[PDB]
Amino acid sequence: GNFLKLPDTDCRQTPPFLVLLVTSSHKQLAERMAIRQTWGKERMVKGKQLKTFFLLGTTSSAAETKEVDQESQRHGDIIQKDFLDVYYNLTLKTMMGIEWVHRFCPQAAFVMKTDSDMFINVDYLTELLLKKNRTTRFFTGFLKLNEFPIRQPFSKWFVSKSEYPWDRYPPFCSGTGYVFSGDVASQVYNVSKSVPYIKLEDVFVGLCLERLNIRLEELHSQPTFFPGGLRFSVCLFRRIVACHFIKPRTLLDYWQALENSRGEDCP
Ligand SMILES: CC(=O)N[C@@H]1[C@@H](O[C@@H]2O[C@H](CO)[C@@H](O)[C@H](O)[C@H]2NC(C)=O)[C@@H](O)[C@@H](CO)O[C@H]1O
Ligand SMILES: *[C@@H]1O[C@H](CO)[C@@H](O[C@@H]2O[C@H](CO)[C@@H](O)[C@H](O)[C@H]2NC(C)=O)[C@H](O)[C@H]1NC(C)=O
Ligand SMILES: O=c1ccn([C@@H]2O[C@H](COP(=O)(O)OP(=O)(O)O)[C@@H](O)[C@H]2O)c(=O)[nH]1
Ligand SMILES: *[C@@H]1O[C@H](CO[C@H]2O[C@@H](C)[C@@H](O)[C@@H](O)[C@@H]2O)[C@@H](O)[C@H](O)[C@H]1NC(C)=O
Ligand SMILES: [Mn+2]
Repeated sequence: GNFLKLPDTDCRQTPPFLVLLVTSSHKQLAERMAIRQTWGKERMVKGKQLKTFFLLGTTSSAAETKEVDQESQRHGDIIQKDFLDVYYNLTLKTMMGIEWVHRFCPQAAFVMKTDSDMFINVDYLTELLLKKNRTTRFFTGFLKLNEFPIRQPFSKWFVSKSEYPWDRYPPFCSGTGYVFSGDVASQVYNVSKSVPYIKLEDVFVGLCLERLNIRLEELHSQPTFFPGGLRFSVCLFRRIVACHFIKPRTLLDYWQALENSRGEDCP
């Protein structure tokens, strides 16, 4: 599969319950370290195995190349393929992660693709997953159902009519963080080359899911995914799965708050 870097794991021996695939550019070492020290820390969560890997492509920069080589050597948690790691190549990065699950970890019960500027509550996510009784053809997150392509030319998410010629996007979930049953990875990988490419990764996955007839589902009766970010509170963060707009310093502070208050009660 032309993988330059592969994590040392055997999902056949110990099938992980939840695999986290984290998107980050080469320069965001601070983000990756904050994640490795917080929600990315591997552990058993109610007796279920959590694994964490970082998706990276390549860069022309020789300095960044060497630092990332040393990072893979020291941590062994990087999935890499030879593609120019840039904002408009995020679809390739996501498809790399899905490919990895298909080729090396089809046994994962659940997989979460996430960004780096995020807070993830794996404890609460694990709890809501064990209650969903949804183990196949499952896909959830912040549902985006009647989205219109952004035609504002200088917008970060701008797509021309050539890049995406229709008025509305298919159903999809925010790329900030989304979760799917491990089987979905093999199906998406299979249909990927037959689906119209788009540079927005979360839309593309939505295209694949629609071609597969996989319907999006809300994970819980209450919102748990917050692409818009949130006012922080220990009690709120104990009852959510994901929150965006969180920088590394802020992530460490929030993790410390949750540890400092662990064993207090909440309304
Ligand atoms: C922060 C936010 O919610 N932004 C809204 C935006 O969401 C983006 O839509 C893109 C497709 O147009 C998608 O590829 C991005 O991943 C997604 N961003 C996030 C953070 O989820 C759209 O909903 C537009 C529609 O007007 O509104 C934005 O403000
Ligand atoms: C996404 O990554 C691919 C693969 O690295 C890029 O394609 C290469 O781009 C370089 C530009 O210097 C060319 O020399 C190669 O011939 C290209 N090869 C392939 C495999 O197509 C592509 O440009 C990247 N996309 C973006 C948006 O930059
Ligand atoms: O070359 C790049 C640029 C960005 N990202 C990651 O992709 C996600 C989207 O980037 P950003 O946070 O800027 O996007 P937005 O939230 O605006 O969609 C983040 O996790 C970035 O770390 C990446 O892996 N490679
Ligand atoms: C998830 O299942 C829980 C376990 O019990 C049920 O098992 C199913 C097979 C069901 O048909 C009954 O046999 C049992 O009640 C159940 O307690 C939860 O309510 C289920 N949750 C959801 C999301 O429906
Ligand atoms: Mn972000």
